Amino acid sequence: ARLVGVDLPRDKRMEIALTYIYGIGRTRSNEILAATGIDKNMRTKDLTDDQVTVLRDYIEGNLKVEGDLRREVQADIRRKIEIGCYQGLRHRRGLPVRGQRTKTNARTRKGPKRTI
Amino acid sequence: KKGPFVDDHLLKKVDVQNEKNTKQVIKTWSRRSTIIPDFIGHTFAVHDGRKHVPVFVTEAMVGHKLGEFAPTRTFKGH
Amino acid sequence: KALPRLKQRYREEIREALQQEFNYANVMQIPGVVKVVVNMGVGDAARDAKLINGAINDLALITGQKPEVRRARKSIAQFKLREGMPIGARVTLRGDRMWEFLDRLISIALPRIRDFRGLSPKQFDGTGNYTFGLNEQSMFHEIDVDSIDRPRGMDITVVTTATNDAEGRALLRALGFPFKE
Amino acid sequence: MKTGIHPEYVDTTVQCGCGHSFTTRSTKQSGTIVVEVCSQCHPFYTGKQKILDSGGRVARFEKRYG
RNA sequence: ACACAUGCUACAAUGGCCGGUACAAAGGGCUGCGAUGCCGUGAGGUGGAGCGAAUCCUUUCAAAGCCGGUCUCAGUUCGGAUCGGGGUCUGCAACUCGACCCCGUGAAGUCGGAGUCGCUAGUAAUCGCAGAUCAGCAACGCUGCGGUGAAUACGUUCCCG
Ligand SMILES: [Mg+2]
Ligand SMILES: [Mg+2]
Repeated sequence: ARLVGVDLPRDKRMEIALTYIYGIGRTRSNEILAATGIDKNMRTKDLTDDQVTVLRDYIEGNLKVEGDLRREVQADIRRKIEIGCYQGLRHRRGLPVRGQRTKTNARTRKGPKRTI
Repeated sequence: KKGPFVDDHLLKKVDVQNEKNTKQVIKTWSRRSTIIPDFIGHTFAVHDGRKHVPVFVTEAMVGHKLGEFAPTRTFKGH
Repeated sequence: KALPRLKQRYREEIREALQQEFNYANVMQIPGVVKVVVNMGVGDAARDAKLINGAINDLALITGQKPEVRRARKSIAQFKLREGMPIGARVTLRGDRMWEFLDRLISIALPRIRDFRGLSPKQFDGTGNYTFGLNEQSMFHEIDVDSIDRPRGMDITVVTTATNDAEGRALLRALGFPFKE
Repeated sequence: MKTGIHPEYVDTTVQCGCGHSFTTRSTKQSGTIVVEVCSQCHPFYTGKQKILDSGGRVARFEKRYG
């Protein structure tokens, strides 16, 4: 079925279905669905109308509904940006967050291998 | 999964060291790992191929090998 | 209600707090919010004449007023502009319409400033006037996420009758303006 | 104010997740608005957690073990 | 960051995902393959019946295809590179430097222009195999190598020998 605006799979384990979102991981999805009662075995195609309502109501208590996580993370980062902690100016200029490689590796955050 | 390489070459040395309870630099080409707590309290000599940099030891330090602190190169920007 | 919740709590709590903290030795000398102005910024002009109307509509449903547009006061060569072209909008609020806007802001928008971690208290002018910039757009629950087409940020500032900066700092502290040191 | 160049106005009840409720004026014609933050600064806890999240020397040591 | 090459992964409805599911062709084992079951979501770990073997071990031993649920033609649930972190593996040694599962970030590429190359009978494709070379893995290129199964044919004028 449809959700509050995010697209989910149809026959993937609920854990991976909810983890496909950019802001939710596997352990996060597991521990969030456990409290609501949606076991990781049942799929997304066999859910009920109330199973989505309860999920939405619970992902507002501890975690945040998809749109709410969207209106959390980016300005979380933007606040910690300068003059905030050093991690802010590390993330702004596209610098290794936790001190990853710069030249020999870590091309994922630096960009594509431009044909220069 | 806390059973990685034991580093016997350093284990024997730290054993003979704690048998006397001293804090001295263990002169050996040990650049493999310091996983077991028996390595805490003592100092060793990192052998990355070029030189060594001394550091202090304590108990809350668990999680890496002995050579992955500073690579064979140095990061200065310019 | 006769008076908004924000003004109702202010007139007594913040007034008495400011008085007891810095007794000015005379009534009507306590700093009080004068007016709050939101400036919707543009500058992609000369390349698209619809983003200005889009930003006007954005300011609409965010401030209960008709945003007034500002025209280019001077033509620039480096930055493509032209005298008389509409560049930027603004909405000024005061009285009940300012108090309601400020309370809705502090209660939803600031919490809606994505996972608000705080604000820098150094953003204060020499006469106790605060300013803060919303980066992308629509930090309120009035504009729909799907209707949002592209990020058109803005700035929001509050001007009061504060002689010094510490006065405005204490006023905002008494208010629901969280600061970080 | 002018005649009708501005949007309409009506009472508005803003209900949060933890159960808190506010009453104020706004432009939403629905009269009710669901929000995700109540009258409590979760910013405070977020900052209290992320000020601890920092630390690079402690991390290097915590990994060093030796 | 490259000029290039026998040339994987892919570009999707003749495709993908998961739970379940039958055959056989058919090498090797003395400092090794290694099962019922207990440990795990996974590389693996304490252990070891069997074993100089048409037995036991790679399990009674895969899949294309096969009967069911679905995505509805798109940089996506196909595609996995790279990256942070649990790490596993054999190695006194996996850090500059090997192989692997998993939590997450998720890139060029929408069947590739001028051109070039394999192929008439179980031939080239569409699912497969690895021993020794290693204690350890690049092994997806090799030395040996099973299965299902079509297309076309006026002649050496034409390029090459
Ligand atoms: Mg709340
Ligand atoms: Mg060898």
